[PDB]
Amino acid sequence: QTAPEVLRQWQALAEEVREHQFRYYVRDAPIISDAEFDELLRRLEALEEQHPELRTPDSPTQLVGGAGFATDFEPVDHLERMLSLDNAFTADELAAWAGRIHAEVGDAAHYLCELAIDGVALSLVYREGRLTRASTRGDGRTGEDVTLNARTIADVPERLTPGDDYPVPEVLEVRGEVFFRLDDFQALNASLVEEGKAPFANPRNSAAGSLRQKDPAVTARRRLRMICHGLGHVEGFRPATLHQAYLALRAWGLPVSEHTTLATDLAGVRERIDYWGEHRHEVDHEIDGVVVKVDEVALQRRLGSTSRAPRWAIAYKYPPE
Ligand SMILES: NC(=O)c1ccc[n+]([C@@H]2O[C@H](COP(=O)(O)O)[C@@H](O)[C@H]2O)c1
Repeated sequence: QTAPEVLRQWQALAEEVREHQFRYYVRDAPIISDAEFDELLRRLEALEEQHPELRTPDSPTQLVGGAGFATDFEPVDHLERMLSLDNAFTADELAAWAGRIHAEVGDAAHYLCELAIDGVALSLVYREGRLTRASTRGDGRTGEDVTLNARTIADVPERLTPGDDYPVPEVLEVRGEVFFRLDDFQALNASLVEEGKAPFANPRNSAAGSLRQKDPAVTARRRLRMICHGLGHVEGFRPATLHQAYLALRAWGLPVSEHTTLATDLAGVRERIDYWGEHRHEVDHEIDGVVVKVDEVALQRRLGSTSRAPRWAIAYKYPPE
């Protein structure tokens, strides 16, 4: 029937051609010359001539030549429970979250502080260094499939950057947040009203809408941003602490925020919360809060996580004006 090498060659070539189709048509940004693409396409068709078994309706060469890229928001499973975080709006609410941690975890706590972005939660699963799937939060177990749209974001790399320091992991799930910069938010709104479309009330809604598009070409045009702030199921990584895990993401080419600091005790946490209270509007995107998490992975595990929220993290949300 088909030889092992026959199938290997075909899948390899189909995948390469399929991907270039995505960049040229969907993202409108090809990474190879058109002439080269023509070479690849011919070879694919040649192979399909050679072997008619492989010719299928889903093949790049036959029945999806023009365009077969759509997003149907199919439910997809998250590798790890991705739960929403508990919120803390007062210093007093802080306090319980502060002491309780010290009761269970003890004195070797070391809380990580990160700015809280107000956009849409996005989960990426980056198997063998390739982006296999992007999905929304949903109910925490399963979410909608917006992989195609996630591939168009400038900030989201398709492939991980290999290096000796941080070897590319096997199966890697990295959570993050998609958002718009204030300037771009206004810009997109202007473009929208220019073409008769209704503008968005805020950047959160604007980003959510721009991501949730049935046709990913639409999302490719908008300047969505991304910042990775969490790790889901990871294989072959074993990052000791959360902050150390961030170096890994950095080495792999993933977007990370530059306003993350480590606070040894509650007092350090309070400073950051206070500081970002006066300076949070200086940032180019919407920051509604400060996120505090126990940095040590091993310690985190002990504290565990409740039915719908982690016990090792809490988000301080600044009061609305
Ligand atoms: N630069 C790329 O990655 C890439 C990918 C797919 C198609 N293409 C070009 O798209 C064009 C579509 O028009 P034709 O149907 O006349 O080929 C082709 O000429 C092909 O070279 C370019």
